[PDB]
Amino acid sequence: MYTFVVRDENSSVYAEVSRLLLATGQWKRLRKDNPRFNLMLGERNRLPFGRLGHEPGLVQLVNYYRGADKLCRKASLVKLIKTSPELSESCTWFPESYVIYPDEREVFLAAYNRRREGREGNVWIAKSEGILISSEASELLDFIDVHVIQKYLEKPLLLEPGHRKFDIRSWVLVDHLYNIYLYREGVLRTSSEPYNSANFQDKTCHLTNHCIQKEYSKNYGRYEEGNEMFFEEFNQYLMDALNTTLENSILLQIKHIIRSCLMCIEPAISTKHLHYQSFQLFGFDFMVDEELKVWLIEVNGAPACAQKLYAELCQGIVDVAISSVFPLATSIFIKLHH
Amino acid sequence: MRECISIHVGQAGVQIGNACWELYCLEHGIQPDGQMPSDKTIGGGDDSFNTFFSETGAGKHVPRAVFVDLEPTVIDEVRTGTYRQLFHPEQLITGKEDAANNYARGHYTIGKEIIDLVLDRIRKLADQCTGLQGFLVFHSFGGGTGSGFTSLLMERLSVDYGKKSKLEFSIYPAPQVSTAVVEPYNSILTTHTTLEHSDCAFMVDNEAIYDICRRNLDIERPTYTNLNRLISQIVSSITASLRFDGALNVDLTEFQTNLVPYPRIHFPLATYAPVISAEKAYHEQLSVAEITNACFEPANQMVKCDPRHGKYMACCLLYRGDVVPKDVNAAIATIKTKRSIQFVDWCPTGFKVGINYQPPTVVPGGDLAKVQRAVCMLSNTTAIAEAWARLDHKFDLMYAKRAFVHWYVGEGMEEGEFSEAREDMAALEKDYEEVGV
Amino acid sequence: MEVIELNKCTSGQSFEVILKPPSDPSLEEIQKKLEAAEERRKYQEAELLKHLAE
Amino acid sequence: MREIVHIQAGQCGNQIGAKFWEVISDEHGIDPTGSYHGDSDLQLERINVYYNEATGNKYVPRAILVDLEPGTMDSVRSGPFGQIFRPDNFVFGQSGAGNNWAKGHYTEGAELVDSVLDVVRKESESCDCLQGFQLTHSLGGGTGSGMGTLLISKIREEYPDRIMNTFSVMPSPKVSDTVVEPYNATLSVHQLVENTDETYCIDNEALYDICFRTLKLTTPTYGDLNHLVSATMSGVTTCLRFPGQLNADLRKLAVNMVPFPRLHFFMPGFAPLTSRGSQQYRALTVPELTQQMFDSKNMMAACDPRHGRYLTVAAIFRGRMSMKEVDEQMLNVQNKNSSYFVEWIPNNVKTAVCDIPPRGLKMSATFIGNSTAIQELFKRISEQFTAMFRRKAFLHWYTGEGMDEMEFTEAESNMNDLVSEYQQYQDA
Ligand SMILES: C=C(C)[C@@H]1NC(=O)[C@@H](NC)[C@@H](O)c2cc(Cl)c(O)c(c2)O[C@](C)(CC)[C@@H](C(=O)N2CC=C[C@H]2C(=O)N/C(C(=O)N/C(=C/C(=O)O)C(=O)O)=C(\C)CC)NC1=O
Ligand SMILES: Nc1nc2c(ncn2[C@@H]2O[C@H](COP(=O)(O)OP(=O)(O)OP(=O)(O)O)[C@@H](O)[C@H]2O)c(=O)[nH]1
Ligand SMILES: Nc1ncnc2c1ncn2[C@@H]1O[C@H](COP(=O)(O)OP(=O)(O)CP(=O)(O)O)[C@@H](O)[C@H]1O
Ligand SMILES: Nc1nc2c(ncn2[C@@H]2O[C@H](COP(=O)(O)OP(=O)(O)O)[C@@H](O)[C@H]2O)c(=O)[nH]1
Ligand SMILES: [Ca+2]
Ligand SMILES: [Ca+2]
Ligand SMILES: [Ca+2]
Ligand SMILES: [Cl-]
Ligand SMILES: [Mg+2]
Ligand SMILES: [Mg+2]
Ligand SMILES: [Mg+2]
Repeated sequence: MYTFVVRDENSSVYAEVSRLLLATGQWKRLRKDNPRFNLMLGERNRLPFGRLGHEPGLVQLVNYYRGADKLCRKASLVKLIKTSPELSESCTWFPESYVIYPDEREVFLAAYNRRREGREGNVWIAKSEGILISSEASELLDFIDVHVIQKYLEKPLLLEPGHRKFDIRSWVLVDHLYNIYLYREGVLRTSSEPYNSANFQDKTCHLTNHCIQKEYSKNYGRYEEGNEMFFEEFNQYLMDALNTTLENSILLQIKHIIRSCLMCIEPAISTKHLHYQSFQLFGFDFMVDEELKVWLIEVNGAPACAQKLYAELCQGIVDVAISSVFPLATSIFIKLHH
Repeated sequence: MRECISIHVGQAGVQIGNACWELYCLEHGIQPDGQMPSDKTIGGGDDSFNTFFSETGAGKHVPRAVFVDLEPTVIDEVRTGTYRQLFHPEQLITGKEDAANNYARGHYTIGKEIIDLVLDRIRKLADQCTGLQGFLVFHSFGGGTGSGFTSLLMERLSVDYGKKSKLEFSIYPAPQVSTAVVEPYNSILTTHTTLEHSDCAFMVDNEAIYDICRRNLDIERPTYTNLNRLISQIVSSITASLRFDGALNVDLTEFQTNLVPYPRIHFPLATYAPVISAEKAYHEQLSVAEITNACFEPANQMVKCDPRHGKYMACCLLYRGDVVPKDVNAAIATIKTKRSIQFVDWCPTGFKVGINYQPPTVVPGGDLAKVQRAVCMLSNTTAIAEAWARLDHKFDLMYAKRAFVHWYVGEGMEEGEFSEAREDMAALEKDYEEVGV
Repeated sequence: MEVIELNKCTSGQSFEVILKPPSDPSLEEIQKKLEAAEERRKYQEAELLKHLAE
Repeated sequence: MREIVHIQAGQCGNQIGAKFWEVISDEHGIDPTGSYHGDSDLQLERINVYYNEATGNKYVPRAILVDLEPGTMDSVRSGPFGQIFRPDNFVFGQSGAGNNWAKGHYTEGAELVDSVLDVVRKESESCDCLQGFQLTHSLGGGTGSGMGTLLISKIREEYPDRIMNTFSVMPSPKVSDTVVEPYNATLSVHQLVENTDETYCIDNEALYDICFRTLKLTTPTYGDLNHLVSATMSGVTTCLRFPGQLNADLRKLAVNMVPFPRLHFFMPGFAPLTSRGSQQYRALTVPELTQQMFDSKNMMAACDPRHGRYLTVAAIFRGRMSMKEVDEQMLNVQNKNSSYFVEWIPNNVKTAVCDIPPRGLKMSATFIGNSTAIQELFKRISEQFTAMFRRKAFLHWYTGEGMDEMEFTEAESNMNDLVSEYQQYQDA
């Protein structure tokens, strides 16, 4: 019988994971501070990595990768991309971004003018709910007083009917062998309101957060349930309207971006030869512009699933990340091969 | 030449001292009778080995060593063992009643009644030193004598030898071989009292040594003899530059200069490679590149921790055997592109390198295979603070319930010494985190 | 990477390689605390012997 | 810390004490003559712990024999090793104590105690570094109970810095029908709570149940009961009598086993359980020893370990076996039953291996636990005590020796407090 402990009570994903483990009848849950565990589902902040892998007679697995935060917090993802040769400054799938403290301030000024200099669009977004898009360089640095400033995708792919913005969320599982698993089901987080080129402080339709749309936007739930379109429907839309597929038009770029992100940090966070072992579930967020090119907007280290898929994703976590290491008595992921 | 006095406190320090001096003589061609046929200055001299040995007119080479335990079982088998003739009865100091794994008992109770005898026997050694540079102090964290008496002696050495430097080789407690539940308490107590008095401390976690023995020497259940002959190899490699001609780490002062920029952060991580079973039938001799790269595998560290998630302040590579600088610099160039080695911004990214051409010596009939070339890395990384967190966590769990505290108070210690010690440790943990993240 | 400070002798050699440049209480006070614990012990013992005498 | 002074008091204390000296003497190669005829030199390395050497290379137990009645000590004198005890260490009267704590502690025992302490002193003074004392006694009679705990308070006053260790036999109505034993035992526990460092609770209730249910003995004799006792006493003193690392003297054992001064009552356990002159032809595997020694059916105190939590545990494995397999078996009981080990004392289970097995067995193990479930044992004595005490029944046997009711009320209060202090720590 295996043992585990639960130190993030707020996590929808691993709350499910715990229930599934106990229902196996071969997993026992101890109290949070009992160290004689096989598996720790850890807290989101200041997780005690330094205390794992020091208990004789116990193989120990944890559901976070120490050091994955440098992929998962806004400003550090930008520095990671700019300063890593494998990603390079010359990176075709990350919106040109800048780290601004309340540093690359005058770094950013030169890029702003070169575009106003050159008859170009100059919309930008400032990120860290404290969410500000503009064309004024004045107004962003007005508001800053750490934050990131990045290109606004002025020409997004808009769904019809609706003239609707959206983003894509990909759930990716990385096991203790650093296999990179992409869950076959993604989800589309759509805007309920038509997209506007003049209404920038009208953020109803410029930010596709599922929180903003449920009851800060008037047309919520209209075109699809929860503003959540799955991959079956979105592919048929691409076929019917655009004469292409999800795999060809978008998923390949998403697979390339995911593999390129996790391969880059792999030397820094791999637990291959370590005294404890890590896995982790990430949520990758992509924009798709109107020429069917994919962009990475950010990486979430503690994601929640979409309701429909909880049962299936959390079963795959167990099968792939947990019973990999602790065996018991057609796969739902696609493995991104390196 | 400047003499170095070695002090071995408690069972752990005495038995590790035993394995070290045995290795030393093998490395220097000193026989168990203390004769050194190759020393052609009979009756004295000031060669580099004289840093650790004195000489008698009969030509006997004598460790500059004092052994002290508060009970006699352990040192007695020195007095009657293979190197019985090496040591002077004045050098081996015993109590009758030990510290019962109680820091307070070794520090306050039994420590007050033997501290002056020990300093005197130490003073007889210094008097024989033309230019004493300081002390190497061997002890467990976990025993009562190793923790409580050691901290007493270190306070007094700082008084009676205020300018001499003081180095530690410290055995960090591991449940797989430990003998007491209060070892966390003792460890925090003695670290707190000894911190200001220690210029440079090398911590060996019995857990790491235990596993290196299991996985790389195929020893199912390692004993103190297995553990100590490995420790003595690592200790030998760290002290070699004081006992052999060379230009890096030539006196104890240089260890602080090279390895410890901030005096509280004075705990370099040691990594050693390679460790090969002597009973291993087929072995492919490892290259300069391969043993240098193993210096960044946590599985070869004396403390299991992850230097990728900290920052470096200093790095020394100590090679023994068939090694030339060209191989080292290529190895380092390659490793630097494949590994996560980040220094703190105020230090240069770089390595101090010492090569000694003689390969490591092995004990006849030991567990270690003789190899072509070997290396010890001494790196001051903030990752070692992981071991403070582990220990401090265990202290907190017990102290919150005051478990066992009455054993220390009963010896005259005040409960407030606990929380002082623990607050010193909490400050240490924060210094490491500011430097390192 | 610049090699610097190279020294050689018959027994080995020594150098430094740089990949990238920088980017105590008295004897009295100790005797004081040893004896302050000693009489904390002797008080505690005395209290036990007083109790045992009752 | 070398020498132990052994004191045995009363009928139970002398019968179980004699069997102890029998058992370890054969373990160390000493025969009734007092002479050594063994092979291993492991036998003699720490022989000084329990034996004084004489000039003829004869070994004399550092043992003192006390009773207010000659009978049993006469029986010890003419039993197997009776001639190994030095004759001047037989200290006895003629009164008897009539199963009366007050007589043993306050009147009859008073008359005799000083002459016992003269023997203690002579044996103490001739030690290089005396580490303390061990006493065997029942808590249910009068001498071992009342005079035993009087002796302990005297020894503590003249050796306040030595370790006091007892093997204390707990009364059970299953094997005694003497009605006043809950009084004697409660009065003794009061004393033990204050003046000993470590007490092994040897519960006649457990001894009887083991004999009847496990060894299938329908009429358990005292020899059957003491056969379990002597195995336990051999096992729990193993670390003191042979070379080793863990709990090798009384004080280190105390530091490892007692996190709070009053909570020093240990629950011994043993495996394999054997009956006298049994066959026992199948050696136990290391997994068998480890499951058996932690089983409630193997404990020598009638308490359910699952009903409490272990504060500290010492395990001693005897015989030739794989230390690796011993380690992994020990790690597995902790990791599989981790709830039952208090989280706030990390790594509270310490394991020792000795190569020399006990007589008759190739493989054996002894368990020593500081469990909060020991409270069940003191609850039982307390319920039997208050049933009589609330009607003040049988008190005249005590008040007629000079005792007052309030000394009873003080005793039962202290034991009830002990019970409550165990329940405290059972709830982290
Ligand atoms: C009916 C009697 C006499 C008495 N029964 C009771 O008191 C019962 N009354 C409710 C009850 O208390 C009881 C029941 C049972 Cl099944 C017992 O075994 C029992 C008590 O145990 C004792 C007291 C001995 C543990 C048990 C006892 O004393 N026995 C059982 C068999 C012999 C004697 C005995 O043990 N005598 C010995 C002795 O050693 N006997 C031995 C006998 C043998 O060789 O087999 C031996 O091992 O040396 C001594 C007094 C110590 C020297 N007492 C009883 O059986
Ligand atoms: N590596 C190694 N560790 C040891 C050795 N001896 C003891 N230890 C460890 O040190 C701790 C116990 O300290 P000891 O040195 O035995 O205690 P001590 O200094 O003799 O103090 P007391 O005996 O309590 O008076 C435990 O962690 C042991 O595992 C040894 O020979 N080698
Ligand atoms: N560069 C860009 N161009 C156009 N739209 C963008 C953009 N960056 C973000 N957005 C829009 O803003 C939304 C939210 O921005 P952001 O990247 O901060 O997500 P968020 O982390 O703040 C909420 P969550 O982390 O739960 O997804 C995106 O989903 C997208 O709708
Ligand atoms: N296990 C065991 N219990 C005994 C023995 N002798 C007496 N007892 C128990 O001890 C209690 C009576 O105490 P006893 O020692 O006979 O009285 P004392 O001589 O006045 O100290 C009762 O509970 C008996 O069951 C013995 O040899 N073995
Ligand atoms: Ca010479
Ligand atoms: Ca100093
Ligand atoms: Ca009289
Ligand atoms: Cl000086
Ligand atoms: Mg010791
Ligand atoms: Mg007198
Ligand atoms: Mg009787």
